[PDB]
Amino acid sequence: DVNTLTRFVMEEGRKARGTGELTQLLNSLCTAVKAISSAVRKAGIAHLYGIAGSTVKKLDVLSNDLVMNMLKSSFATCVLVSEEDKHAIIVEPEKRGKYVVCFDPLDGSSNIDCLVSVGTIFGIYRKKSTDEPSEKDALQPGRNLVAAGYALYGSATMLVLAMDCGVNCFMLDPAIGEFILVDKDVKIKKKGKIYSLNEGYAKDFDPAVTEYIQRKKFPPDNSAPYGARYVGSMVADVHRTLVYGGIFLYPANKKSPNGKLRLLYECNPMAYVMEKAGGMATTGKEAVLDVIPTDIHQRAPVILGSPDDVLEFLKVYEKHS
Amino acid sequence: DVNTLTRFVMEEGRKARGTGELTQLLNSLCTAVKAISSAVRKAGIAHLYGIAGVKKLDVLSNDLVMNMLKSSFATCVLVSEEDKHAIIVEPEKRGKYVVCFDPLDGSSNIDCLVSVGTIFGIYRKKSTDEPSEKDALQPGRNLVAAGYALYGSATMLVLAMDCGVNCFMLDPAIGEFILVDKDVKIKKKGKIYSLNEGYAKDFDPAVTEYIQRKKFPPDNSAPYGARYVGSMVADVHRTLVYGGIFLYPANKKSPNGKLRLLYECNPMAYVMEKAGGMATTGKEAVLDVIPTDIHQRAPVILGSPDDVLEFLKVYEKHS
Amino acid sequence: DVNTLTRFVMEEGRKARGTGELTQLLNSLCTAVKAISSAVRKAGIAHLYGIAGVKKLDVLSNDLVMNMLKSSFATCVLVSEEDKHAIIVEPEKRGKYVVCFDPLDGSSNIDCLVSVGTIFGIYRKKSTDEPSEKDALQPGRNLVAAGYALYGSATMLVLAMDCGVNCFMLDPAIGEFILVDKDVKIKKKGKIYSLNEGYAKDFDPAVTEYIQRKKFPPDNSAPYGARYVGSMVADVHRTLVYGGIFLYPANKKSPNGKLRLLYECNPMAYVMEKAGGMATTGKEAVLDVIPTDIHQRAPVILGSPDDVLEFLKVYEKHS
Amino acid sequence: DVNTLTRFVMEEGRKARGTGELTQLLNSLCTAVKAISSAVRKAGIAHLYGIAGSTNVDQVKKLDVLSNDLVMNMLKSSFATCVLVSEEDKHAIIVEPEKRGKYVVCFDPLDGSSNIDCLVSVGTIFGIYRKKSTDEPSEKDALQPGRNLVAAGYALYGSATMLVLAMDCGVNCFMLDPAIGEFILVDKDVKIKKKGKIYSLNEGYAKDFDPAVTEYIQRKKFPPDNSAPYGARYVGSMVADVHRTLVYGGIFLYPANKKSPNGKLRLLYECNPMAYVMEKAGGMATTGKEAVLDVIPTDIHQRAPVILGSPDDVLEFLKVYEKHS
Ligand SMILES: *CC(=O)NCCc1ccc(S(=O)(=O)NC(=O)Nc2cccc(-c3ccccc3)c2)cc1
Ligand SMILES: *CC(=O)NCCc1ccc(S(=O)(=O)NC(=O)Nc2cccc(-c3ccccc3)c2)cc1
Ligand SMILES: *CC(=O)NCCc1ccc(S(=O)(=O)NC(=O)Nc2cccc(-c3ccccc3)c2)cc1
Repeated sequence: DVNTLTRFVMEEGRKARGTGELTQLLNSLCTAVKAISSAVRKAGIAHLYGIAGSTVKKLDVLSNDLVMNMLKSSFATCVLVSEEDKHAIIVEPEKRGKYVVCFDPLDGSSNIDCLVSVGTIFGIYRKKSTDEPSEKDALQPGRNLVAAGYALYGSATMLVLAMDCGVNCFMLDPAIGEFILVDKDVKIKKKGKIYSLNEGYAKDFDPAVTEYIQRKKFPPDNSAPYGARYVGSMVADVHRTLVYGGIFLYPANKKSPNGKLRLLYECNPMAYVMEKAGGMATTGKEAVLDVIPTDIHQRAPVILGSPDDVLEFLKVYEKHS
Repeated sequence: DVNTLTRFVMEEGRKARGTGELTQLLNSLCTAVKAISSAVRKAGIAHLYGIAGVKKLDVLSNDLVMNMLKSSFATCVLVSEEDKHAIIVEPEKRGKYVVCFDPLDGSSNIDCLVSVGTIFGIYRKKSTDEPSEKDALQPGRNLVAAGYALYGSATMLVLAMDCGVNCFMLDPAIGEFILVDKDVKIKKKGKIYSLNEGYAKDFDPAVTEYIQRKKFPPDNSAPYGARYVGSMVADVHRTLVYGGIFLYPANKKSPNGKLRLLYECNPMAYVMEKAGGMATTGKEAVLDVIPTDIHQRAPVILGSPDDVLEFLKVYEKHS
Repeated sequence: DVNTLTRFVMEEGRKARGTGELTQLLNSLCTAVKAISSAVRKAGIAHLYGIAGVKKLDVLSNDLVMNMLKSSFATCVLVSEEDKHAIIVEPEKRGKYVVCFDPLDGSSNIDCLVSVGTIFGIYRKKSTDEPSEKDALQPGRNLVAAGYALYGSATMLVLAMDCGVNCFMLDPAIGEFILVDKDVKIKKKGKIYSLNEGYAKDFDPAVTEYIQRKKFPPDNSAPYGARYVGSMVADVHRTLVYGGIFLYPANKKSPNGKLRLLYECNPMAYVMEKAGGMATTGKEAVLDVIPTDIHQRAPVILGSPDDVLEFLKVYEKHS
Repeated sequence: DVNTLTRFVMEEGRKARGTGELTQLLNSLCTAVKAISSAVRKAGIAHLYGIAGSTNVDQVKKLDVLSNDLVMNMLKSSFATCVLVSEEDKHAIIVEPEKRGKYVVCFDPLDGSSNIDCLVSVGTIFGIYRKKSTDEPSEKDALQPGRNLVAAGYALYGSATMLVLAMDCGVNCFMLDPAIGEFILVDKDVKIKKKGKIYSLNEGYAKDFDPAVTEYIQRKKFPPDNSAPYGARYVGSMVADVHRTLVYGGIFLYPANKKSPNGKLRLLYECNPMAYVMEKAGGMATTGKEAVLDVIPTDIHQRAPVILGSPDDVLEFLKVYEKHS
C-alpha cells in the first residue's frame, strides 16, 4: 500500500519502542522542508514584485529560520548547529529534548541565481554528555549518527532519510503536501560509470586524485571512459551518485588544505547515507564517519559513492603515500 | 510596476503593430509550460502510488506543447525532438508560424531530479507552399523568437526576441510568469567552463588545449571553475547568468557534434546572441547553418564573447 | 478543443477589432482573481502563525484588483465597495473603461468559511473630458462586460459580454482558467427560491405573497426548495446553474434594498440577462436604473424568467 | 509557538499515554482530507478538458466516489481500524485481518451531493469509536450510541479548508495551508455562543412542518417579546450550516416531517459526529425527544431528526416541542 513519510516514521517509531522524540523531530523537520520547498519554488514571488501595489527575506535566512523554529518547537532537540550560524544554538530549557541536530538549511545557495538544485542536509545525534548543553554536544563522530539525510529541491522535491534500518526516499506531492514513499531500502550500485568533481582545481590536486581521474578518462584496461557530471551543489551531485552509482570527490587542494566541504553538516550526513546504502565515504586517510571533530564548522575532504569506485581510488591513494 | 508575461508581450506587440498571432502563440506555449512544470514537480504522484487504492513525462510534455500550439491557431508546422517527422497542423487550425522544440530537455535523467527544461524556436513560415518539413529548414538567423523554460529550483521562462532577452519567473501560487530580469546581457568574459570531460580521450586537439588553458592558465591567472549538469537548459542558463563558456564540440564519433541544430543549438545560439554572447560550431556561427534534415546535429560552443573568441583562437591554431 | 480564459478573450478580441483595452483589462482582472483565490484558500497561513518564528483579506483583495486594473492601462475610474470616493486613474495609466467592483463579497462570512467572491462591471467612458466620479454614474445598460469569481468548493470565473455568458474553472495545479461551460443559458423556470426570510416581519405584501406561492403552490405542484447562503455570489451562481429565483427586496426598514446597484446588482443583472434570465427591482429592470450615487442601493429580484415574471405578476397585484 | 495537527495530536496523546493508534488513524485521515480538498478545488481539471489532447483520462471518477476511495484506503492502510461504515456502501466494511486495528470509523466522505456543480461548500464528516465486542469484528460494532465516541469532526471545503476535531477534552480547529499541506491550529478549545441570532432550515418544506417547528420558526421571525427577529441562513450542505452554527451561534434544524418521519440525515455519520462536536463545544443536539448521542441504533444507515446549536436556542425549541406533545 501507499505510504507517507509521517506514517512510515510513526509506524517504525511505534515498533522499536523508543521515546517518540525522534518521530516528533522528523515530523517537524518534514514540515520545515515542505515550507522551504514552497519558498524555493517562488510561490508568492508576485507579491514581492508589486502585484498588490508599491512594495522580504533571503531564502538562506528564511530556510534557516524555518528549520530552527520547527526543531526548537519539536521539544526533541537541545543543541542545533547550522551552516548559517557562527555558534551553536542552545535550545531554551523548557523546549529541550534528547537530540542534537547539525544542518545546512539551503545547500547550494551560491547557485540559486542560476536556479540549479538547492537542498537541505541534516544529521541527528543523541546528546551523549550529561553536561549542560553546549557546542561540544555536536562534536561527535559521524559514526554516532542516529539519522541523516537531505531534501533536494530539484525538478521535484525529494527527501532521502537514512536510519540504521537503511535508506528510504520520499517524493513530495505538492498537490497534497505529503511525502510519498517511492524507493524503499535503497542500495547504491556496486560500481558506477560517472565521476563527479570540480576539475577547475586540477592545478592544485594531489597526485592521487590526478592519477585516479586520469584512470577514469583513459582506462588502462581500455574499457569505456566514465562520464563526467558536476552540478556544484552537493545534494544534487550526491543524490545522482546514490541513484546511478559512481563517485563524488571534493578533495583538499593546495588552497583548501583541510578540504572545502564542512564535516558536521555536509560530509557526515552524506557519508552516513552512503554507508547505510552500501556505499563508502573516505577522507583518503580514514572513514569520514570516524573523524572526531574539534570545531563545529571544520572542513573535511570527501570521496564517496559506489564501493568499487571508492576502493579503486583508495588503491591509488595508498600507492602515493 | 508589476509585469506578467501576458501583459508584457501584448504591450510589446502593440508597439510593434503586429497582428497578435505571435502573442497568441506565446500565451499557448506558456500554458503548456505551466502544465509541464506541474507534472515535473510530481503533482498527483500520490495517486500513482495508490492513495485512492504511466505515460512517460516527456511524452506528456510533448502532448502538452503539441496540443497547446495546434489549438493556438498560430502554427502550421511543428518539429519536436520527440517525433520522427514534422507534424503538419490540420488546415482549419493553421497559422503563420513554425515551431521547433524539445519538450523536456535533459529528461533521460529525471531519475536523479536533475533540472529539466523545454527549448523552443519560432520561425515565420517563409513560402506559400503547402506546409511541410521544409518550412522548418530555416537558418537560426531567421528566428522570430526563441528561448527555454528551466524547471530547476524554481521554474523560469527565458524569452529572446529581436528586442533582447527577458526572464520571467513562474509564481506557482497564481500561475503567472512574472518579469524579474529585463534586457539581460551576458558578461564579456566569464570564469566557468562547461563540457563533459569524460569524452576527453576523443577530444579534438583544440578542445584539449583550450580546456588545458582554463585549468592551467599560461598567464598564471586564476583557473576557471568547472560545472556540467548534463542538461542543456541548466548549463546554458548558468552560462547566461554567470558568464563563461559551454561546449558540445565536434570530434571522432561526431564530426557534426551531438546536440541537434533545430531545437537545441539554434534556440540557445539565438538567446546567446540577443544577450550579447556568441555561439559557434567552430567553423561558422550556429545561426548561419542552413539545415537539410530536421534532426540534424550541430557542434556548439557558446557563452561570453571573450571566451568564445578565445576558443576560436585555439581552434584556428589547430586548423 | 481545450480553451483558456486568456486565449478565449484574446481570440475574441482580435476578431472584434476593438482597441485591445478590454482584453488587457480582463487579463489584469484574471491575474488579480487568481491572487485573491490563493489568499482566500489560505496559502501561506502557516507563516502568519509563526512557522518561521498583515492585511485582512478584504483589504488585500481591494489592493490586488485596484493595482492590477490601474496597471492594465485600460481604466480611468474605479469604484470599489471598499472606498468612499471613486479612484481616478493617474494620467499616464489611463484607458477608456470604468470598473465598479466588490473585491471580496461576503464579510460576516470569511470567519465561517462559506463562499466569497469578486464582482465586477465594466462600463465604457462616453465623455471626452477629464475622468471623474460622475463618469461611473451610468445605467447597467452601458455595461460592456460583467461577471464574478466565486471562491467556493472550487474557484470559477463567470464572464458575461454581448456574445453571452461563459464559465471558466480555475485549475490550481497550473494556475489557469479553463473554459468549462460555453454560452450558458439559465433554465426557463427553476425550483429553488433564495432570500433571507428573517426579514418576514418587514416584507412588503407582494414579497410575502410570492413566498407563500412557493411554499403552497396554487396549481398543486411541489413546493420550491429554499437555499440562502448569505453571500450574493454564491446564491446567484447557484441560481444561474440550477435555475430559480434570488431576492434581496426592499423591506420597509430600507426601501431601496441592501445590495449596491453599481457593483452588486448591475453585474449580476447583466450576467442574468445575457444568460436569458431577468433582473428587476420590482418597478423596472435593474439595468435601466440611472444612479445618482456610486454607493446607492437597489432592490433586486433575479433569475429564471418564468420565476421573475411570476414575482412581477404578484408585484403588479399590489398596486 | 506554531502547531500543526500532527504535532498537536502527537503530544496530547503522549500526555494521555495512549498506544498511538488513534494518532495514526487521525494522521491517515488528514492525508485523505488533503487529497479530497485538492480534487474538490479541481486540481488537474485542465487534463479532463483536453489540455494534453485527451490521451490522459481516478481522475475520471466522480468526486463522491473518489472521496470514499481515499478515506477507505487511507483508514484501511492505517492499521488502526477494524470496521468502516460509509454512506456509499450498504454493509459495513470489515478490514482484512492483517490490517486490523482497534477503532471503528463511520464517515460521510463528501457531504453535499446536489451541490458540487454549483460550487457550494462540501465536506467530510467522521466519527470514531473503539471496538468493544470480543467477537470477530462485524457490522454490530458500529451500532454504538454517539455517547461512546472517542473522537469526531469534519473537514469543510469552503472558501478555505478547515478540519474541526472534537475529542473528550474539547474542540480544536485547524486551517489547511495548501502551500505546505499542513493543518495549522488556529482556534483552540472552541465553545459555541450561549444564544445565537441565526436559524437554519429548509423553509420550502413548510407545508410539511411539524406544528412545533412551525411555531418555533414563527417565534424567530416574529418574536413575542418584541426582540429583533433572527437572521436566516441555509446553505443546504450540513457541514457548512453546522460550521456556521458553531462559529456564529444559533440553531440548525433537520426535524421529522412527511418525506421523512424519522428525519432525513443519517444517524451514524451525519447526526452523531455533529452532535458530538456541538456537545464538546458547550452546545446541544436533540432529536426532539432525546439527545442524538443517546439514540441506540439498530441499522447503520438509519435516519434521525436533529436540532442542534446554541444551548439557549435548542432549549427554547424543546419548550415549544414539549408544549405540542
Ligand atoms: C522587444 C520586442 O521584440 N517586442 C516585440 C515582441 C512582439 C510580440 C508580439 C507581436 S504580434 O505579432 O503578436 N502583435 C501583437 O501582439 N499586436 C497587438 C498587441 C496588443 C494590442 C494590439 C492592438 C493594436 C491596435 C489596435 C488594437 C489592438 C496589437 C509582435 C512583436
Ligand atoms: C463574445 C464577446 O462578447 N466577444 C467580444 C469580446 C471582446 C474582447 C475584447 C475586445 S477589445 O476591445 O479589447 N479589442 C481587441 O482586443 N482588439 C485586438 C486587435 C488586434 C490584436 C489584439 C490582440 C489581443 C491580444 C493579444 C495580442 C493582440 C486585440 C472586444 C471584444
Ligand atoms: C484533548 C484530548 O483529549 N487530547 C487527547 C488526544 C489523544 C490523541 C491520541 C491518543 S492515542 O491513543 O493515539 N495515544 C498516543 O498518541 N500516545 C503517544 C503519543 C506520543 C508519544 C507517546 C510515547 C509515550 C511514552 C513513550 C514513548 C512514546 C505516546 C490519545 C489521546
